[PDB]
Amino acid sequence: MNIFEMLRIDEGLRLKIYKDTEGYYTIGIGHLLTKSPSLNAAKCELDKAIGRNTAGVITKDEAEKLFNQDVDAAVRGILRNAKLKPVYDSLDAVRRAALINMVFQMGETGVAGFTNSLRMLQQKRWDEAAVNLAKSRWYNQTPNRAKRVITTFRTGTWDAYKNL
Ligand SMILES: *SCC1=CC(C)(C)N(O)C1(C)C
Repeated sequence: MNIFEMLRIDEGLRLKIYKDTEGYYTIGIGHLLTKSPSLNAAKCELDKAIGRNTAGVITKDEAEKLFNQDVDAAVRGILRNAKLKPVYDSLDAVRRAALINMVFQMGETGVAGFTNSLRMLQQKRWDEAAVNLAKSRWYNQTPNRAKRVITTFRTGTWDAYKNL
């Protein structure tokens, strides 16, 4: 397994616009289109992002293209972030995937704010890290997703995903 497969599990795949748990227009594999409440504005963001008049519908290949752009942006966001980079360097492969997952879902700045969790992760205090990670709006907004990611940070294995 790898970051792409991991995220594909967590985000799913939608070919039409839907709203995320924040009520924001999204499409494909967790691609946020805009925070605007206007569906029309969201449809235009989609056309802009895809490069054609989509009438609000994309193909699987288009979804995957947005996905590749998004994972790339998440990884670059971590590598250029003073708080995230050092931690990412210290992590093993599987745990690095969990970090990329968090950034993909809530952004570089939002994850960089998990100050205590990041400290515990850099110190390989996995049990403590897991507990600190749950002290967050994230743990409550998307519980099952946050649990899979947290459990991954604790075990350093793909077990939370392979079961599925
Ligand atoms: S849907 C029309 C539209 C609006 C804006 C975001 C300015 N565009 O890029 C297009 C041409 C998609």
